[PDB]
Amino acid sequence: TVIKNETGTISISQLNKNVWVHTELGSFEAVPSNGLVLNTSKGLVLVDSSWDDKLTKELIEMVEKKFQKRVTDVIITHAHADCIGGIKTLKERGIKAHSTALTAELAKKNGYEEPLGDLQTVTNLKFGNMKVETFYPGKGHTEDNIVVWLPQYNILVGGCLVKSTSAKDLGNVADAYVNEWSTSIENVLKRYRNINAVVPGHGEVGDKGLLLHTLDLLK
Ligand SMILES: [Zn+2]
Repeated sequence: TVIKNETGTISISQLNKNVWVHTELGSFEAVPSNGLVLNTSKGLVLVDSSWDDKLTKELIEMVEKKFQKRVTDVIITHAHADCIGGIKTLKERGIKAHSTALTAELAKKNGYEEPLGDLQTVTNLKFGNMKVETFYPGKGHTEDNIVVWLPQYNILVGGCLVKSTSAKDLGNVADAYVNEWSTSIENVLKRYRNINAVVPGHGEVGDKGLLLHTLDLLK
């Protein structure tokens, strides 16, 4: 079950009952970016926003209209435009933008409005009956990158720390820590022993093979 806007730049496909993956395309050459949309008994929760405030505002309206609920919280995985691009849209709509303190300060060094900076290395959030765990595995794609784990589904949102199956390029490594990236993916693997689905920053949902694939690219 996939829902798109009239343009094709935004789509939301269901992963399962209350877990959907939202994907937006940003021009530059159109690049897709993934994130999660969690349907809970107490509102919609998202993992990452979109490239900018226009797309982010449109993504929000799309999901709010569909589920007839308001987006209450959003988890920013790192301080790049594809995740925190619509930070200005979240704050004026009373949406809580959760992030580690580091992501918060890097958001300001990069010119984005500041997120909450509330997430610790390990933080467990529960929205209604939806359990979420955010984890900072260390430096990799960026200095502040975190992953999100849904224990009830064993679904991992590796985000930009994980590359999709056909990606042969690590992407932007100007702000990355290539050498540590590998140790950080290892911490994710050591922490979650029974991974089912793995959602990469860009690309189709895969499994733990995507983390092994990314470690291969890092070699
Ligand atoms: Zn990035």
